[PDB]
Amino acid sequence: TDKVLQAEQLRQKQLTEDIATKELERKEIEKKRDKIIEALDVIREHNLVDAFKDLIPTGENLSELDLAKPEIELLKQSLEITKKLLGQFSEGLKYIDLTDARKKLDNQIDTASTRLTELNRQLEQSEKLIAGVNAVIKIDQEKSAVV
Amino acid sequence: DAFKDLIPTGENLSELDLAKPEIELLKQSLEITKKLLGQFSEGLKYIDL
Amino acid sequence: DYDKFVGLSFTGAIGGIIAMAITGGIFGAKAENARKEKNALISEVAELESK
Repeated sequence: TDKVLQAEQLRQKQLTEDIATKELERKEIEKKRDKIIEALDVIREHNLVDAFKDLIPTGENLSELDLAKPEIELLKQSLEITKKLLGQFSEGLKYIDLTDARKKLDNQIDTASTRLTELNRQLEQSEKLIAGVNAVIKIDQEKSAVV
Repeated sequence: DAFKDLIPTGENLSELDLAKPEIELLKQSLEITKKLLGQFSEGLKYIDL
Repeated sequence: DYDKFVGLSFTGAIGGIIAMAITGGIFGAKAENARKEKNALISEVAELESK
């Protein structure tokens, strides 16, 4: 019984250390997402109005001469329109990529939490084990007292 | 300050009295819409916060 | 995140023709799907509070 006692005590000690280690791991994963949320926040600078607030300054001009560039001036117009559009696209793609990274690290957090739950259930099982062992040892002491 | 935005978009630098009756007014109206939509998006962020 | 998701999905929408196409196809559906799943999670944690 005492060998079982010490073996299960060392066992649940290793289990507790490993659970704390996994908690440190998932906390570090939660530290990792800080760069992702800050990156997609500092990219988040345009919302539903700023598209028009890009459509207007590309509609702006500096020099005008009323003839001989009906569409030659419009070349720069259309090309800067496509500039602002494709500037929204690639940043949108990077947004997609970092949200997929968010889903990936959240999957990591979820799997770590399931490991936490299962190992804590095993830890409580070993609590029941070692509690009954300590109880019957205390009984044995009280048994010797009644002896 | 809405009027103090309506006036400097009404400002100008170069004038020539002909040949841009409305061509000058293009920049006028577009900067009006700039200041309006600058008030909108910040108003939306105000709503959000 | 979801409020930022619908914001960025709508910006990816309102750009142009194929922008509307690809972004309203993908995240126009993903907004509704992640929102319904998210509100199901809202209901689950509310029931855990209720439990």
